[PDB]
Amino acid sequence: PTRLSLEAMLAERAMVARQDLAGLKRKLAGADRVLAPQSPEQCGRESAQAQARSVTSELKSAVKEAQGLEHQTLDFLEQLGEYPVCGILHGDHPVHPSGTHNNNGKVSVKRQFAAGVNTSDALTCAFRFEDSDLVRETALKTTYTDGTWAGFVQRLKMQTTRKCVQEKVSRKLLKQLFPYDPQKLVDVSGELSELVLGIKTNAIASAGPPYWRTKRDALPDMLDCVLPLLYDHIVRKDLTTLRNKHPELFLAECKNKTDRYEVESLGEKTRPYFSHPFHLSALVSVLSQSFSGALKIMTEDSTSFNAYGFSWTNGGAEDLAIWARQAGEAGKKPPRIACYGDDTDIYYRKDGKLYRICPDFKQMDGSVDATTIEAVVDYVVDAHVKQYPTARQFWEEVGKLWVEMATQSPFLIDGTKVYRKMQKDGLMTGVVGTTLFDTVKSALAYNDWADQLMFGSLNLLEEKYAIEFFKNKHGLVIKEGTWKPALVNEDPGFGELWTEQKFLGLQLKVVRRENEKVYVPNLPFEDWLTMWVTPRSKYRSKETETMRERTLFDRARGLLVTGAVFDERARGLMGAVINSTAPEVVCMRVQEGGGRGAPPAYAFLTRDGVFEFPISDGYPSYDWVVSLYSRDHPCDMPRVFPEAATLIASYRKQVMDTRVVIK
Amino acid sequence: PTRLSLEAMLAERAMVARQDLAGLKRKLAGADRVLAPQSPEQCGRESAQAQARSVTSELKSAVKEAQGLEHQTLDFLEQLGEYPVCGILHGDHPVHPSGTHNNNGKVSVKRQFAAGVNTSDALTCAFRFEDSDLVRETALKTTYTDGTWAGFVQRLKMQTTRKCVQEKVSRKLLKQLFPYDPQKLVDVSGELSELVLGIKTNAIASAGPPYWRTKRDALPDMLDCVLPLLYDHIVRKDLTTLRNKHPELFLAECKNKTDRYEVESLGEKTRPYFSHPFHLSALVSVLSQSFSGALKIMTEDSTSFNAYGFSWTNGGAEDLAIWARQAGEAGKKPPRIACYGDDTDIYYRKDGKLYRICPDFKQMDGSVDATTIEAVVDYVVDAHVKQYPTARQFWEEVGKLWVEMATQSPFLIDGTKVYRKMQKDGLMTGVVGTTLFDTVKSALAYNDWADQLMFGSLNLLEEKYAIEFFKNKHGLVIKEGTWKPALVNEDPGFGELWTEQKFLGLQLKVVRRENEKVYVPNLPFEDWLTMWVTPRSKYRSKETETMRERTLFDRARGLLVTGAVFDERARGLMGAVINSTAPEVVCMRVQEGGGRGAPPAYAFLTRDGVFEFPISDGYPSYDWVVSLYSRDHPCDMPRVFPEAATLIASYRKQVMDTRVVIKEE
Ligand SMILES: Nc1ccn([C@@H]2O[C@H](COP(=O)(O)OP(=O)(O)O)[C@@H](O)[C@H]2O)c(=O)n1
Ligand SMILES: [Mg+2]
Repeated sequence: PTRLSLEAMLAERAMVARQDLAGLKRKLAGADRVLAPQSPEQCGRESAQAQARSVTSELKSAVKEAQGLEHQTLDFLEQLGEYPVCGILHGDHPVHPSGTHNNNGKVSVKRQFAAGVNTSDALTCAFRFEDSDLVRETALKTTYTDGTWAGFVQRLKMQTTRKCVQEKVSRKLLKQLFPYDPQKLVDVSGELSELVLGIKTNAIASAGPPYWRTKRDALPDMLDCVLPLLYDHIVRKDLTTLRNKHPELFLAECKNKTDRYEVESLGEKTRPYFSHPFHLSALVSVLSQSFSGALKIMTEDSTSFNAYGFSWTNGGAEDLAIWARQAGEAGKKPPRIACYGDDTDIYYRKDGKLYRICPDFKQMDGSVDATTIEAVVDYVVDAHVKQYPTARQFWEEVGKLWVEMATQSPFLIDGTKVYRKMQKDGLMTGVVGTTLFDTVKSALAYNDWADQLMFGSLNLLEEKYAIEFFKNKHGLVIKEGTWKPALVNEDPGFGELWTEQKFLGLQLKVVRRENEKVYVPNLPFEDWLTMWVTPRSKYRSKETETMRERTLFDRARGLLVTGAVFDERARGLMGAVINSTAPEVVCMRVQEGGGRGAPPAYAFLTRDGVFEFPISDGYPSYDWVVSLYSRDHPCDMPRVFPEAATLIASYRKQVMDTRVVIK
Repeated sequence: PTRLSLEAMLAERAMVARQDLAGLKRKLAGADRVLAPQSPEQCGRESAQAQARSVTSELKSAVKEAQGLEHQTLDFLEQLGEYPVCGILHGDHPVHPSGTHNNNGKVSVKRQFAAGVNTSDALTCAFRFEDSDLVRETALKTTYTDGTWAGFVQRLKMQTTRKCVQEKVSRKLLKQLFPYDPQKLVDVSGELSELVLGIKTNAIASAGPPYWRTKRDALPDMLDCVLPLLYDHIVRKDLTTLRNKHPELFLAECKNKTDRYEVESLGEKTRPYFSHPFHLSALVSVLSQSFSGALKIMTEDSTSFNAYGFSWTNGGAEDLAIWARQAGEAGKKPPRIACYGDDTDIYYRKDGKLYRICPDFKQMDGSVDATTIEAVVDYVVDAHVKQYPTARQFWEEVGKLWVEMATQSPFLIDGTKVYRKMQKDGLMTGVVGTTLFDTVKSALAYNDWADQLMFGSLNLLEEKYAIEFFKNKHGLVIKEGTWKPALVNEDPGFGELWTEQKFLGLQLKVVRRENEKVYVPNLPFEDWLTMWVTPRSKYRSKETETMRERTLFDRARGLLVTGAVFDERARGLMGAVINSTAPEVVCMRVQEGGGRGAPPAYAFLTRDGVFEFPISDGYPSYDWVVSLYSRDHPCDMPRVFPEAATLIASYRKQVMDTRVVIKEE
């Protein structure tokens, strides 16, 4: 009665069974389970939940108090009046949706500073399986929050009013500092629709004005309607008329960044960023994503100061060490300098011994000068038009929009008043290319620093003079106490640190794989703990209990992979979270990671940023994680339930031989 | 902000959009629509539904009257007492689920003779777009129904108690009449699990006793638990113990077939068929489906009597005519005879003129003798063991089970009494291999018929003598009036028939593509209309209006492809239905046909039975359908809404050139 094969029927059956949680629960009941090493229970279920709730309650009160503080005026910004709501229609609807972001015909926004913090689930697990005092102390220092009005304005003022230093910079110099492979550059002489369709972005991010919807929601309006209109005014050299008639098409929104913040500085520090119109960001992203994909990193070309694109897995961690060891004596041979946005790793030798410095810039975007920004854009544009000269003029026009977006877009903050940064200097954080602008500004300053070493100014190795130098000569503010050269353990033993310092937020450690040294990332337990108990997620009451339980599992898998497996205490905690995850939650069909489970939040595991788990019901063993970082002696990801496939299929193959003798 | 490309974002958006009927309806609002040829509306919505309800009401009352008829006794069967409910456990549960098919510990069933018929939607369309009197009369003749107790027992008695003639048949004769390709036989000397996982069946069919669930539900119980138990007793030559301990494992169920039945004979005719245990049918299916996949058909080998596997598309229809024309003068050269189950196409020449016969066998399964059945099994088993001798003993044992299933399975009918056919003769309809057993029995009889022509008995060309011959010499009953030779139009012009007769339920017709003849299937309007107004589905209250409207759309496509597009009137009716289908229903994401829309009901378009529409939102135009039947590659299926995709995506590409000179230097 041919309709489908039994093989196919069995598969269909199994795919449907992973969606029946009641059935999974039954079928996995006595299943053999592989248990992670885990910390012992420290208190009972109710106590863990009460301790977490007490902490959350205190943080909520701290946020509410800080949110109640008056903020300073916005008088440090230029004020431009009000913008009319865009009236452009795309078929049956306006591109600016009716009855939203509209105050009597004028574009409007409202800043959200909510009282709610992150959820208690992760913190409950922490109290359940770790030291009460340490958990409590750790959890009280940081919280995931909207921040505050006062802190928002304070930080906005700092990065829009700082006195900058114009860099001395040319194509020739940027070529030396940021070599790239021209063959990897996108053919921007291709047709524009196709180029823009190739850029990647966050589907649920704001599309900005005039759309006031997510990017995936606003994507047809942008592509089908606004983009060709923008294109027509570009090529007719008539952007002025478009700007004047439809100012919302060039308007940005200045927003408070919801983030992990130190509780004690909530009233002084909330980070601003800018959200630009989708058509502008997507157009410019054609150049910016093409360039970043073509950039060499330091470990590939030792003349390069670029670490933007560096990642830890597949030898990456060890690549850093090998590259760094080539650092020479200060004043004689080149140091090793790695820039990624506002993060830097500096190596030099004094009397033969390797030293490492990992300084912080204070609010770096405030120090990014207009000359650097224009030179970066010129560098990126010229790289493409050198390789693809027939599209030179179009992309040079795009370059001008890019500079504008990075330095001078008008923006809303709260209500209808439109603002503009008083000076071209200062980078408008969140503009496309933010990372590259930061990276370049950092490298230019540090390249000059290295030049001064060779000039014989060795006192620039010392915090006092280094800080003065970066301030007076580059307008950069290095945080006092963060210029602290440390002796490098150049060939660490098993379990030993490279140094105690962080780069890209992680320490470098050596661990054992058989008799091989494997270089891996690492953190102190307290830092894993802070991340764990402050998930970047607000309390969603639409979230089922199953979803919450599955989130804990995925986040634990994520932290382990990021290197929490290499700290006993974090390993034991993530292990307890995983072991306490129900069989049906482990094995259910999940949506994130394309059915493979939510990828780790940490962004620099792989260069393309996309880490994917092999299976949604695997757990990160030490052996498996180690193999992710080695250049390789790989292995599969171990399943939590080795027999899950057949318990779920209700079928275990028995060999039945048709060739038997019966007689 | 890297997460996914705008291109992938677009695509994801558009897959979402096709599931949002409100949005599809709005976006397709004033879209350009390509219309199929249609018959014009003949009455309003309300008028159509009213007349449809009128007919439906009359059918239900006719069905209820026929179902109230007392049925004759089942004394004609052997009675075997009652069977104990199977207690075999598969892990955490019994393979025979608790509280089902269990009367005080004995296996039980209840026959369903429900009063409801098919739904009225399609009939409403018929009334909306066609002649009132003709639609009413057509729709009253036939109804989709469970049948009756009275008709069911009457047809069961006929099928189980007929005097059969034992065929004279050897492997040599079957090799002649049923050649096959030995290299196309599955390697049955491979591991059994893999063999069984390769057979194909209907996921929602009953798995039979002891499962009492659908085959997809019962599948792990069958595969993981019962099958190896069966295997083990087979190889230990110990089936007797298994049978005696667990008799539900060999029990069948005798069922009434829900089908299209003639109203006036409802009380005398309801087809029985048998539902065997899943482990049994699956095991035997390894041989049976391997063999049917290896068989040659008539048009591949002119010695072959076999049409089992013939299909109409891709030149099939013309292959039949090409094969048929080779028929020679009766008594001097061989006829052309094609058998498919109980369906037969016969050609011979008389004074050089080609003639065609298309007779009907009455209740053929009652005439299939045990000798024929054992010869077919032996033939199929031998075919495999000659090619794969290392598994000879296992499969000969399966062959014994197969014969038992085909002739002697004990079975339930209604309640707990277990029955069995008294004589071995008579085929238990629905057993795996039913079609082949039927095909071989018929072929053996027509082969003998042909020889008698060659021996000089030319009076066997006439119904009176033919009917007598098939009765007396083969135990087969040819329906009076259906043996009527017809002059074949050997090379029909455009729009002309081959003859008016049917084979596999369809006529053969020639139509024009450009200026070439293409051979196609065809029916008169009335036969299409009968099929249209009697869908093979019950009234389910679970079904939404969207689902019902879509079904109409899909069934109209199905009939067009089957050949209704080649009859102007039926074409017009299907087109009217298709054109009156709402844009959102036409364009929505559909689950059937793997997303391309429910395939046609008709089972012999392709040899594998599977036909797949290219797209779910296209319609079957004359040009597209005619290309399915010619050997030329099928042209595109035309979209109902050529701009649906760009309209749904809300995006139409514009070329924007990056190489423009913006400023003269
Ligand atoms: N009705 C439900 C309930 C839970 N879930 C699962 O809940 C999980 C969400 O938790 P997660 O750890 O992966 O990620 P986030 O919720 O932290 O973003 C997904 O894997 C979903 O498959 C679901 O998909 N549908
Ligand atoms: Mg366009």
